[PDB]
Amino acid sequence: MAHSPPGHHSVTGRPSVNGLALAEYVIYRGEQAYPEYLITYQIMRPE
Amino acid sequence: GTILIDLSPDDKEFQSVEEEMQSTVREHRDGGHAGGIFNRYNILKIQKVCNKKLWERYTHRRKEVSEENHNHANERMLFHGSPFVNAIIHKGFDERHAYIGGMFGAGIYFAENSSKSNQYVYGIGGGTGCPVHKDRSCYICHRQLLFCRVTLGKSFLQFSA
Ligand SMILES: CN(C)c1ccc(-c2cc(=O)c3ccccc3o2)cc1
Ligand SMILES: [Zn+2]
Repeated sequence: MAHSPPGHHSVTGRPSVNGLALAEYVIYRGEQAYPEYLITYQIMRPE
Repeated sequence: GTILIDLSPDDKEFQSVEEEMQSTVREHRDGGHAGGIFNRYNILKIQKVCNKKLWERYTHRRKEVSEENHNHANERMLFHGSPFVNAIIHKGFDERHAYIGGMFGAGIYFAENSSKSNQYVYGIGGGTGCPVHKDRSCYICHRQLLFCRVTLGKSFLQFSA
């Protein structure tokens, strides 16, 4: 894995073109996330 | 040491997790190539992941980050989609779960949009889709996402397309 930028603990990818997109995030240490919920699902075919 | 506790659909915690799943679906610029064509999900199950060692590993690091950032962990709840969800819930996140070719470098990636994490359930770009039908837009096969507690601390802001 890479390192966080110096002086930072993560990176935030801010959308700059697609007005409707939410942010995405990157961490560089596995210990910085806990998998709290497992969600089992299907995608639904639009009508 | 992992146990999975099923949540009832009647449980407020089930309902708030489902609402975050459903309400953060968006359209994708690939027209559904990676993740499939859909506007909503059929939620089949929501389980709480309970592992004391992994939790303590998380809280230890969270405190370190917090102390480096004016007592602010900048903790979020975010989606992660991966072929390795079963390894993650048993052994935790580590470098094997990183997106080596990601646009922000080799790290572990999370999304506010559940539909963004859905694009990674079968691999990068959706891989070859579901194992049974080789369909990235399979409506039959059961998929899994993680909804994760993530410490951001001081986050480097990248403006990006
Ligand atoms: C190569 N492997 C193990 C993975 C696993 C998960 C992901 C993944 C999972 C995500 O949920 C995600 C969310 C926003 C942006 C990128 C994302 O990437 C990528 C590569
Ligand atoms: Zn299938």
